Amino acid sequence: TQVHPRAPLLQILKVAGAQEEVFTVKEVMHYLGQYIMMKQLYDKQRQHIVHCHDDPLGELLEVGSFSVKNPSPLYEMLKRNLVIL
Amino acid sequence: ETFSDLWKLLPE
Repeated sequence: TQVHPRAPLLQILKVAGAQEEVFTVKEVMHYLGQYIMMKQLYDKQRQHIVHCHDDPLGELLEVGSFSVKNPSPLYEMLKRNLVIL
Repeated sequence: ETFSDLWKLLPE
C-alpha cells in the first residue's frame, strides 16, 4: 500500500535522504530510522530511547522522547501524517 | 544494543 506523507513528515523523510513523494510504510520506517540515526537523537547509553524534544520530529510525535520498545506514539503519528493513496 | 539493531526489530 502506497502512502503520501503530509508536508511536515515529508520534510523529515527528505532530510533523511528520501527522493520519493509516495512511499510504502516500510520505506517511511526506513527513513525515520535514518533520520534518528543521522541526527543522533537516540540516547547514547540506552539506545532504544529517542530524544526528540527541540527537533521537528518531536513536534510531529507530540512527545519529548519515546522508546523504540513502546512505539505507539510513532504509530499514532504515522496515522495522523500518512494519507493512503 | 545499538539503535540500528533495535530499530530493525520494530513491527511495521
